[PDB]
Amino acid sequence: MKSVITTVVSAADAAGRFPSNSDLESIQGNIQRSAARLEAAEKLAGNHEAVVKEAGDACFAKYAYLKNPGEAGENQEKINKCYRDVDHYMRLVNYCLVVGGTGPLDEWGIAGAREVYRTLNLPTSAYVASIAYTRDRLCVPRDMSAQAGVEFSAYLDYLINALS
Amino acid sequence: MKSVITTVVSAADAAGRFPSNSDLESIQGNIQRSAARLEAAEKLAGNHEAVVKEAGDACFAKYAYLKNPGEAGENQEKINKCYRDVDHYMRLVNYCLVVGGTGPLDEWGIAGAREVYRTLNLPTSAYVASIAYTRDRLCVPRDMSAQAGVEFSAYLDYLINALS
Amino acid sequence: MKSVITTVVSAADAAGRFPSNSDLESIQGNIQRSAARLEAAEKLAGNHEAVVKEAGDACFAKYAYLKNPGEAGENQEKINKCYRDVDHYMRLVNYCLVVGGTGPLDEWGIAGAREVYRTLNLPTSAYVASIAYTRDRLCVPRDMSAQAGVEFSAYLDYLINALS
Amino acid sequence: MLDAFSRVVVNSDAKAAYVGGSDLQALKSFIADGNKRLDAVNSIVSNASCMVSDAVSGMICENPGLISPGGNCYTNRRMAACLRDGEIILRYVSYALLAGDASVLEDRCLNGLKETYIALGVPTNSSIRAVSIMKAQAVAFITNTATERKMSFAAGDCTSLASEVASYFDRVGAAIS
Amino acid sequence: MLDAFSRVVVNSDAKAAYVGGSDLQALKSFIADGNKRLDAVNSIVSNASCMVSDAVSGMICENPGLISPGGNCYTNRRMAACLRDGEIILRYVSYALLAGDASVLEDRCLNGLKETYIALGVPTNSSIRAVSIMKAQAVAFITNTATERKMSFAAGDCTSLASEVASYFDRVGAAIS
Amino acid sequence: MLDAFSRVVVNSDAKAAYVGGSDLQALKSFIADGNKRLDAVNSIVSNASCMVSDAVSGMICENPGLISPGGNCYTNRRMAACLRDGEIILRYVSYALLAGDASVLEDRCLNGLKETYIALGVPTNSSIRAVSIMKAQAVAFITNTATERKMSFAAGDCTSLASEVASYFDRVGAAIS
Ligand SMILES: *C(=C)C1=C(C)[C@@H](Cc2[nH]c(/C=C3N=C(/C=C4\NC(=O)[C@H](C)[C@H]4[C@@H](*)C)C(C)=C\3CCC(=O)O)c(CCC(=O)O)c2C)NC1=O
Ligand SMILES: *C(=C)C1=C(C)[C@@H](Cc2[nH]c(/C=C3N=C(/C=C4\NC(=O)[C@H](C)[C@H]4[C@@H](*)C)C(C)=C\3CCC(=O)O)c(CCC(=O)O)c2C)NC1=O
Ligand SMILES: *C(=C)C1=C(C)[C@@H](Cc2[nH]c(/C=C3N=C(/C=C4\NC(=O)[C@H](C)[C@H]4[C@@H](*)C)C(C)=C\3CCC(=O)O)c(CCC(=O)O)c2C)NC1=O
Ligand SMILES: *[C@@H](C)[C@H]1/C(=C/C2=NC(=C\c3[nH]c(C[C@H]4NC(=O)C(C=C)=C4C)c(C)c3CCC(=O)O)/C(CCC(=O)O)=C2C)NC(=O)[C@@H]1C
Ligand SMILES: *[C@@H](C)[C@H]1/C(=C/C2=NC(=C\c3[nH]c(C[C@H]4NC(=O)C(C=C)=C4C)c(C)c3CCC(=O)O)/C(CCC(=O)O)=C2C)NC(=O)[C@@H]1C
Ligand SMILES: *[C@@H](C)[C@H]1/C(=C/C2=NC(=C\c3[nH]c(C[C@H]4NC(=O)C(C=C)=C4C)c(C)c3CCC(=O)O)/C(CCC(=O)O)=C2C)NC(=O)[C@@H]1C
Ligand SMILES: *[C@H](C)[C@H]1/C(=C/C2=NC(=C\c3[nH]c(C[C@H]4NC(=O)C(C=C)=C4C)c(C)c3CCC(=O)O)/C(CCC(=O)O)=C2C)NC(=O)[C@@H]1C
Ligand SMILES: *[C@H](C)[C@H]1/C(=C/C2=NC(=C\c3[nH]c(C[C@H]4NC(=O)C(C=C)=C4C)c(C)c3CCC(=O)O)/C(CCC(=O)O)=C2C)NC(=O)[C@@H]1C
Ligand SMILES: *[C@H](C)[C@H]1/C(=C/C2=NC(=C\c3[nH]c(C[C@H]4NC(=O)C(C=C)=C4C)c(C)c3CCC(=O)O)/C(CCC(=O)O)=C2C)NC(=O)[C@@H]1C
Ligand SMILES: *[C@H](C)[C@H]1/C(=C/C2=NC(=C\c3[nH]c(C[C@H]4NC(=O)C(C=C)=C4C)c(C)c3CCC(=O)O)/C(CCC(=O)O)=C2C)NC(=O)[C@@H]1C
Ligand SMILES: *[C@H](C)[C@H]1/C(=C/C2=NC(=C\c3[nH]c(C[C@H]4NC(=O)C(C=C)=C4C)c(C)c3CCC(=O)O)/C(CCC(=O)O)=C2C)NC(=O)[C@@H]1C
Ligand SMILES: *[C@H](C)[C@H]1/C(=C/C2=NC(=C\c3[nH]c(C[C@H]4NC(=O)C(C=C)=C4C)c(C)c3CCC(=O)O)/C(CCC(=O)O)=C2C)NC(=O)[C@@H]1C
Ligand SMILES: *[C@H](C)[C@H]1/C(=C/C2=NC(=C\c3[nH]c(C[C@H]4NC(=O)C(C=C)=C4C)c(C)c3CCC(=O)O)/C(CCC(=O)O)=C2C)NC(=O)[C@@H]1C
Ligand SMILES: *[C@H](C)[C@H]1/C(=C/C2=NC(=C\c3[nH]c(C[C@H]4NC(=O)C(C=C)=C4C)c(C)c3CCC(=O)O)/C(CCC(=O)O)=C2C)NC(=O)[C@@H]1C
Repeated sequence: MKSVITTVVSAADAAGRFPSNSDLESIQGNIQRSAARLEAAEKLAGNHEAVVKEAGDACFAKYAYLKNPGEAGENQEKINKCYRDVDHYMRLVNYCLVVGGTGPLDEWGIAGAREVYRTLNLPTSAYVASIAYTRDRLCVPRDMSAQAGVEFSAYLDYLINALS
Repeated sequence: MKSVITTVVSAADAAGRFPSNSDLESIQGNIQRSAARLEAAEKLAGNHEAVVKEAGDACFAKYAYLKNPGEAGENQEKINKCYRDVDHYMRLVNYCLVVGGTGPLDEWGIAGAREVYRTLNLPTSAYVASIAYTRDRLCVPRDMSAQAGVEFSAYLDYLINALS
Repeated sequence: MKSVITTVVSAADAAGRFPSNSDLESIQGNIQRSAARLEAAEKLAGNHEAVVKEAGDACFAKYAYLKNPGEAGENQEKINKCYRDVDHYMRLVNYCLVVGGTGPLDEWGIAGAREVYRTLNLPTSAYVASIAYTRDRLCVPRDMSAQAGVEFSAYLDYLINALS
Repeated sequence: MLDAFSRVVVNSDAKAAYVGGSDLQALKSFIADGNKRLDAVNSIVSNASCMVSDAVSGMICENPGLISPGGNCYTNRRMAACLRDGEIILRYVSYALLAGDASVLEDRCLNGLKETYIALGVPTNSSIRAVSIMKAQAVAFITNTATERKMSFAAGDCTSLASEVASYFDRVGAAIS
Repeated sequence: MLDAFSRVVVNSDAKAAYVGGSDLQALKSFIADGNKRLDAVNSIVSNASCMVSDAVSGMICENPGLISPGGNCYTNRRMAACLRDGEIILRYVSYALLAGDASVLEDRCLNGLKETYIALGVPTNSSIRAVSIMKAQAVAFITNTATERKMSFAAGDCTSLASEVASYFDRVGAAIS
Repeated sequence: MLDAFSRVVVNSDAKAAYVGGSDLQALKSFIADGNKRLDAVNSIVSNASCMVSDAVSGMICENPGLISPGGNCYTNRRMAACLRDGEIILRYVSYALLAGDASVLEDRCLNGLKETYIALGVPTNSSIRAVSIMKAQAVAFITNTATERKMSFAAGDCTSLASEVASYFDRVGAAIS
């Protein structure tokens, strides 16, 4: 699972090496940056339902065609799956903030996504609309501190770029 | 086993592909050419004993030295194995006509033959004499139709070339 | 185990070949050279204790620092291991003379030695001093014949070069 | 791999027998019905994407635990692998129908698959339900009785070809049960 | 591989749960004690050569049969392999301590090791004694109580880190027993 | 691989013993009879093609079912593989006789061969008969008593070398039984 620690350990293992000074120094970065991203994770954990509702509503507001027969959001069950999927992503964003790397998004949300969404005829723009809405809705310092904002926004942009 | 169908399927599988139009069109060739080669197969099935006798007799007529002590046809047992071998080949020719490809010759008659005939000191020319006799003995339209003849002759030439 | 026989057999096997004339001729060299090296092996077998004592004494005579605290020969147990190690080498030299190749040295004495002696902080010069002492102590024809001497000396030089 | 013709050849060769008139009636009919076989394969390949999508979705809407955490389709990576296996199995079933013989399916797809799914934790019972749905779809397309799509054919009886493709789909569950 | 943080993530994901304040107190402390963890890893890596040397030598002086003929450390090639395995195990134990999780050790080192040592004839009981000696050494270095070397630290309690590294060394014997 | 000399070395090394006069009488004789060993190997290699041909043909004329359909020598591909295995086994038996030790045969040829022949359906009993015929041939050539060919030698007793090659041929059947 990609983080600061697992990157430096994997590199040391590929080379047969004990941890050395640049590995310990990398991990010192954990200690320095952790407060910002853990602030974002806690805010997200505490308010994800309202965030997810706003983001799914923005998707369908932007793409009303999704509710037409044969389209991805043609009935209520399918609509509810769409908000569930947004929640899944927001949960993975919380996990990336906690881990300090993209690993949980990469493994559990991005790997295979292109094939899934193409095969099930789920338009990638609808996902992008939800995540970009959330990125642009973020209000600093109303919702969290500037650096918690930078951390939260970076994983949202990472997902948007992964979908694009 | 090499045929029209197995060639196109193997190619599609190597590429990860479903059957597509050029595969179905190749197999349409089956439908078109099958009457000729099935005519040859039935004629061969119905008369193989007389054909095999003529071909083995031609071998020994051409190569009387084979009956000398120490040579490949030095006794009756060995002579009978030689006509059996010709029959084996004619059976494989019948199978190629039925399958519409060289697979049964390639797998059951040609693979390993060089090593066998070299190790057991069986001269390749004696086999060639039998098969070429049979190719040249074919009488069209006495024995079968022109295109049944082309099919039958093509597998005999294929074997001769495989031995040469 | 590297010898005349195993070299030519391994080569023949790599090529899929039966033994042929150059293999039998190589092995004729066994028959010719064996008396010299078997003379050396028997002399060594018969006198190894005195040889080993002289060689270990020469090590410590040359490198008295080895007996200082923290150094490789700091106590009697460690000193006794050093003479044991010299004996091990002399035993492997006897085995090379018997086999007619470096195999027993290569497998049981040289492979891994660098890592062992570096990790256990055993100075390679101390080993070299013991083996070179023994090479230079050899007295021909007092101790054995000239060609037994050449054989014995060649394996001692081989070990010295392997340590250097 | 074998096809309908080389299957006969193999069976004859086990008796050192020539294939003659008495043996060929089945293969002459195989040829005479060969345009129908081509159409049946076209009817599947032309709808293959919708078939796999709809079958795997059907497996899940019937057993929604498969997409709970710990479920074998949970995460995009897993769902993509599942969809990927659905397409592979349909592909090998389509080769068996084109060839008139199961050997390509058994040899190149089914051999080892049970042990693999056991090793990975892939639920073989949910796999069999995805395959049964694709069976249902394939029979519908071959007989031009799908509810949501019709294709173009000279009218005739394709019962045998539908029964045959069903048998190749049934082989998958037999292998992995 | 996982680290202390992604371990929590995995456990939360099994319940489809966000990681929130209530879940983070342990990880906030992991961070707050992170300089001590770095020092503990430094204290091991800086003495790793002497640790492996002394542990394998200790295994042998306690069981000198290991260096008789037929013994599993007899010959330089064998002794070098043994020393090589000692260093590998210490390396993986040091990664587990840096990451605050055993997964790298279990996955990349311990998985398959029993079967390997059984296949090769490597005595698993002598292996466990070498590992126990390195455990003893590692706890001494982490707590700055080694008899023959002290290092430099701001004074404080590293009990937990020593208990934790001990647990990773204990995993090795558990795996190979 | 080992040869006669390094076999002794291995046995001595298991006792941490030097090889001395008392131990060398057998190897001094090995040397003193070394021209005979070279001749015995020449007598086999010079007739190896006829040996393998005649032995595999003999296996089949005694059990003609092997060349019926379903028989393990049926088809040229199978007969060529069989002849190929005959030559390989004779080759490894010839290396064992050149080296005065079976290790090359056991290690590089016999190890795994039973499991292989079981996996492939190669009849191990017919294999043993081919090997017994090559044994009969090899003893005849080594002692210059073959009926159909004599070679050139200074006269002397090669009983031991014939008994020894017989023992290496007997190892093959022991391995595959
Ligand atoms: C979950 C709510 C759920 C499903 C998803 C669905 C799965 C399902 N589908 C069938 C039967 C068929 N599906 C077909 C597929 C297609 N028809 C088309 O026209 C397009 C090209 C393609 C993809 C949509 C077809 C042809 C059938 C055959 C029947 C028919 O044509 O009506 C089943 C039935 C399976 C069975 O009979 O065992 C199932 C379960 N069902 C859901 O509940
Ligand atoms: C054979 C005669 C034999 C040994 C060899 C030795 C093995 C052994 N060692 C310990 C304990 C430690 N070894 C340590 C290693 C080092 N200390 C250093 O300063 C350098 C850098 C490094 C290598 C020499 C350390 C730190 C310890 C911990 C205790 C301490 O500091 O005093 C043991 C004890 C193992 C146990 O407790 O189970 C053993 C057996 N002992 C011998 O008998
Ligand atoms: C089938 C009808 C059938 C056979 C084929 C044959 C097989 C067979 N062969 C032997 C014994 C030997 N074969 C030898 C081979 C050769 N001699 C030569 O001079 C050339 C160079 C070479 C190849 C032809 C040899 C040397 C012998 C040893 C005996 C001898 O020299 O006479 C046996 C006997 C095996 C046994 O004793 O168990 C068999 C079965 N026999 C057939 O029935
Ligand atoms: C069950 C499978 C179908 C059905 C099939 C029939 N197809 C018939 C005739 C036919 N089909 C094709 C197309 C096919 N041949 C090819 O070469 C290729 C591509 C390379 C394909 C896809 C052809 C050429 C023909 C021959 C007649 C023509 O030229 O149109 C058919 C008629 C009987 C017969 O010819 O055997 C049938 C019954 N029909 C059905 O109703 C179900 C749905
Ligand atoms: C048990 C492990 C030790 C012990 C450890 C403590 N270390 C403490 C503070 C401290 N240590 C370092 C070095 C560390 N941080 C790094 O960034 C790197 C290399 C990249 C390393 C090796 C630092 C920077 C600090 C912070 C204080 C400072 O700047 O000096 C410490 C104090 C408590 C705390 O800060 O958590 C302790 C207890 N102390 C012991 O006595 C045992 C032997
Ligand atoms: C049983 C194996 C034989 C038999 C063998 C004997 N060979 C004897 C002497 C001898 N043979 C060779 C040829 C050999 N040495 C080589 O260097 C090479 C090729 C590199 C080969 C093939 C040589 C050189 C010698 C030495 C005498 C000479 O120069 O002619 C031999 C005599 C006794 C002995 O020297 O040990 C025997 C008994 N004799 C038999 O009758 C059976 C059939
Ligand atoms: C920002 C520069 C604007 C501003 C924005 C407003 N946000 C409003 C409500 C609100 N925002 C969110 C999402 C937000 N909360 C979170 O916890 C997270 C991430 C963890 C995010 C992105 C939600 C769910 C809500 C509704 C609940 C609530 O009130 O907090 C808001 C209220 C009016 C509206 O709904 O449009 C505004 C105006 N407010 C500002 O003053 C600056 C200019
Ligand atoms: C051809 C251009 C000549 C001609 C040739 C004749 N063929 C004669 C008999 C015959 N041919 C075969 C082999 C043939 N029959 C088959 O079934 C097959 C392949 C399936 C082949 C190649 C056999 C076995 C026989 C003998 C039995 C029989 O009579 O059919 C033949 C009879 C006289 C002779 O034996 O030489 C001739 C003259 N005949 C022609 O009119 C044109 C010029
Ligand atoms: C040689 C050119 C000198 C010479 C040298 C002397 N060697 C003396 C004793 C001796 N040498 C060895 C080692 C030797 N014996 C072996 O068996 C082997 C290898 C298998 C070797 C290398 C030993 C163990 C001994 C002591 C036992 C013994 O006397 O044989 C020696 C005696 C005096 C001394 O110890 O320095 C000398 C003088 N002697 C010569 O005449 C030429 C000039
Ligand atoms: C979908 C209906 C299933 C399901 C399927 C999964 N399969 C997974 C992995 C997988 N599948 C195969 C076999 C496949 N590969 C082949 O090459 C061939 C034939 C040529 C076939 C049939 C392999 C070898 C693998 C492993 C390698 C890989 O992942 O591609 C899989 C991933 C398992 C995992 O989490 O690691 C899944 C989810 N899962 C289901 O729940 C339904 C029943
Ligand atoms: C003598 C010139 C040295 C010296 C040697 C010591 N060797 C110690 C241990 C040791 N030696 C070997 C190599 C030896 N073992 C073999 O199996 C073979 C095969 C040919 C040889 C040459 C090994 C593998 C080991 C480690 C295992 C063991 O203890 O036997 C040793 C103990 C070192 C320690 O425990 O720290 C010493 C002191 N001593 C000297 O003063 C000079 C440099
Ligand atoms: C030392 C405390 C032991 C001892 C160890 C030996 N290990 C030998 C070989 C060996 N070890 C491993 C596992 C190692 N390689 C890895 O890549 C990893 C993790 C990534 C580990 C832990 C392997 C695969 C092998 C075999 C390949 C090789 O030799 O490197 C070994 C040699 C056995 C032999 O004689 O062939 C020894 C002696 N032996 C002992 O007596 C103590 C208890
Ligand atoms: C006829 C033109 C030859 C001749 C032939 C002999 N063949 C002998 C043995 C033999 N033949 C084959 C090939 C055959 N077996 C198959 O399974 C197939 C498949 C198409 C074919 C063509 C093999 C594999 C063997 C060896 C096994 C066996 O004996 O059946 C044979 C016996 C040789 C011997 O024992 O030394 C003979 C005499 N004889 C002739 O005069 C001409 C050259
Ligand atoms: C002949 C006396 C037998 C017989 C033999 C067959 N062996 C077949 C295949 C085969 N043999 C081996 C082992 C061989 N290869 C090696 O590299 C070594 C030693 C280094 C040896 C001894 C292998 C690995 C294989 C399979 C690969 C291959 O075909 O080469 C074989 C073909 C089996 C098949 O049909 O696929 C046969 C017929 N068969 C007999 O009936 C007599 C008893």
